[PDB]
Amino acid sequence: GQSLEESGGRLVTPGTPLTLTCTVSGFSLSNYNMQWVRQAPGKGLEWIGIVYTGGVAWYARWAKGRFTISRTSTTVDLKITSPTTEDTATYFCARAYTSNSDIVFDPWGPGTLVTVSSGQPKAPSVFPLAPCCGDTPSSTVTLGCLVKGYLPEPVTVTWNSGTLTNGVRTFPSVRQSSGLYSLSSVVSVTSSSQPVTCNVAHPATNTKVDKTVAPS
Amino acid sequence: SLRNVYDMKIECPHTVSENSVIGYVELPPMPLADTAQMVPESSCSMDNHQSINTITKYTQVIWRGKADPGQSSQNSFETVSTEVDLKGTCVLKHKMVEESYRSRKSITCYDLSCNSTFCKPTLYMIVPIHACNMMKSCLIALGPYRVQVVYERTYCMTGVLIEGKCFVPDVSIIKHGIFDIASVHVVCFFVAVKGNTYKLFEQVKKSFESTCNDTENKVQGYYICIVGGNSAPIYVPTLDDFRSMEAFTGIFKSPHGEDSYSIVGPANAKVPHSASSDTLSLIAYSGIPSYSSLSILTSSTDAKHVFSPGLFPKLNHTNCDKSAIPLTWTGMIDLPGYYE
Amino acid sequence: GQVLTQTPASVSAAVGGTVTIKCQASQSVSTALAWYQQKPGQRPKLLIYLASTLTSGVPSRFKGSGSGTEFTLTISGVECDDAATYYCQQGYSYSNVDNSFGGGTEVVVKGDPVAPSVLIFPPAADQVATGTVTIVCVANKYFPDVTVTWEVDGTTQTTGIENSKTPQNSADCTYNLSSTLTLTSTQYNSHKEYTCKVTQGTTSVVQSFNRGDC
Ligand SMILES: *[C@@H]1O[C@H](CO)[C@@H](O)[C@H](O)[C@H]1NC(C)=O
Ligand SMILES: *[C@@H]1O[C@H](CO)[C@@H](O)[C@H](O)[C@H]1NC(C)=O
Repeated sequence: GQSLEESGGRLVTPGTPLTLTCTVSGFSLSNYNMQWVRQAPGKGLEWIGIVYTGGVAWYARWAKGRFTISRTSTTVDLKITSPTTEDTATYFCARAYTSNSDIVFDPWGPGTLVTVSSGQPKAPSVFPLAPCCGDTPSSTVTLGCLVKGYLPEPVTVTWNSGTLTNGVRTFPSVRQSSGLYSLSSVVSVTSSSQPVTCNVAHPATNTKVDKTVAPS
Repeated sequence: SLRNVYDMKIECPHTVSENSVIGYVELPPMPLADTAQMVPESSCSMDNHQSINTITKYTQVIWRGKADPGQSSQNSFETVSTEVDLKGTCVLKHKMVEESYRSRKSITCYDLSCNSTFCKPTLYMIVPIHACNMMKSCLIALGPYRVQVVYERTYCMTGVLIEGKCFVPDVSIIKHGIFDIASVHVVCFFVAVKGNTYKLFEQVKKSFESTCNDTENKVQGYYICIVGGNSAPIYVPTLDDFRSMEAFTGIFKSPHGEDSYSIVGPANAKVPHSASSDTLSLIAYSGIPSYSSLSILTSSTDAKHVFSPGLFPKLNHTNCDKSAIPLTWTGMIDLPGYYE
Repeated sequence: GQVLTQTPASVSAAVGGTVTIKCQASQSVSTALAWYQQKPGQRPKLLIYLASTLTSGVPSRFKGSGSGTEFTLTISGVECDDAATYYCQQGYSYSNVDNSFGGGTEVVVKGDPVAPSVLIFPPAADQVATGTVTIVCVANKYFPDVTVTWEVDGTTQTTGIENSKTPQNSADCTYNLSSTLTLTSTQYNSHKEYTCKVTQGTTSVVQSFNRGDC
């Protein structure tokens, strides 16, 4: 039951020092080598560096001077000395698959999201998505919610507090022309099973909003 | 198979004063072809001598034969001499250790013990004694292996940890009244340097019954050794230094070191590859890697370094014809001194 | 410093067929190569450590091979669950290395061809108040890919279109797509009919609405 869980991903202005922490469960951190790997949205995996059990860190050529990896008894750290907008990515923590080794790495953490931009954090505005009432109704209808203009990621959308999951399609987010993100979620239900409510949570702004949508 | 990192422990005394410390680790076998262009890459490259990662010209001697699938002996065989470039091997230059002490630079290099197909690398690190106060853990990368340098402070004021006891290698009139003798580990490297004071085989001829005429045209240089992992460098040979002559005796009486394989046959090779006639005698063998495959040709004042994986070079000097001397040597010598 | 090169960038394979992807190293890495599988929005999953050794739980349909400088990964009887991006990672040497991972290869699994259903959502009354409106068009459960076009009052639109495509369904390989058109409230109230057309090859499914109707 070994697992990892990164922490510290947040929105920062460029040049502001940021530290990411990787807590470890199910195994002794003292017996394994650890590595940090980042992934910009839509881009490939980028190796950053490895911290060995002796405490010495070995970085990639491009990462030298821009990152710092450190080790404690129970945590592994990653500090971005002066972030730029190019540093926006999801940062992963990985244990070496075996002790006394650095050849391959498993298991991995879910990753933590780092956002570097000058824009202020912004809560999302939620709008109902319903068919135009002019057309004839059907026994099955599709309703949705538009989550527009939020920064930074992520945002969590559920329906009926998570008790309704069939037919739910939550499309991945898109970064707008501005720095703001946006996405939409839809669900198809019978006209008898009414109503449906979408729950939108934006942890970056401590924002939770419910929206009950009706066909009109 | 997946385990690729090894620890290298380097012992340090509590009180530190031309002293250098040495650590070593023997790494598992790796394929012979992968040792090409293999160089040590250390994290602490900000304080290591730049000349070790440079190229040293080697004459490579390999053997290759044909045999039945279940046969250990060979129906036929031949040897091939080629000029190859090796980086990171333990080729120490004149006064490099002394310059490294005053410059606070490390010496990170490796030895090669190979058969025809696989090589056991032995990673060495020589640091000034001033590296034992900071005792900062370092990281060295060599091929597919990772090595963690671990400094351990032994419980002794300046001396050597010997069987749970602390021995200080020394003397003269004081020694007559009372003394003790301890067997101390030693690592030696051949330093190739031309010079009228470095004609090594003039002393080989005097110490041994070796019929060795025309010493003027034989390799020139000396061995440099670190004893107990903590001492001033001992130059070998030094006629009026009995510790130096003890190391000198061990090097030439036990040239493969003080520490299965079946001999397929003797062979001769041209060293260097451009030689008009055969210059080196060797013995081709089959077996797991054992002794060092690095040596220096005897019959050339300018050192011709030889790398013979799968061959044992002629190290006897009863006839100096077509012989060699070892690049590295490890053993034990008895030193006078006292316990603390 | 070793550089891993993966080819092709993207491959398309039929359900139940075989797909082969390659990883090439600038310098020898011997047997210290690994294959990772990663799905969108998910962490990397190790499948093969060393040249050809599967981890626990990985089906036998995955096998790897190679040595030194050339490696391949083959999937036999590829399922829709196998649709992901695959990375090769070398652990031979990290000295003077820019990336231990290759550029990656995404494999698209060709399922049954299914025509898309299309829905169009007019902006809510709350949207028009804010000064900008967003019309949402959704194409459901389709394969292969589709191209979507927006035209207002018959005038094809070229600006302010955002497209988001779901990862392939792990069961039937189908896609889902949403396209949004964002305009100012002045522009939105300046035209009558807003149509979304989703083109799959030569057949286009188009859905429309009138601003006055809603
Ligand atoms: C060379 O050394 C390797 C390392 O143990 C060994 O497996 C191999 O059998 C040796 N080759 C021969 C011909 O004995
Ligand atoms: C050469 O070998 C003989 C015995 O085989 C040995 O007595 C002699 O010391 C060796 N040569 C040298 C220089 O030690």
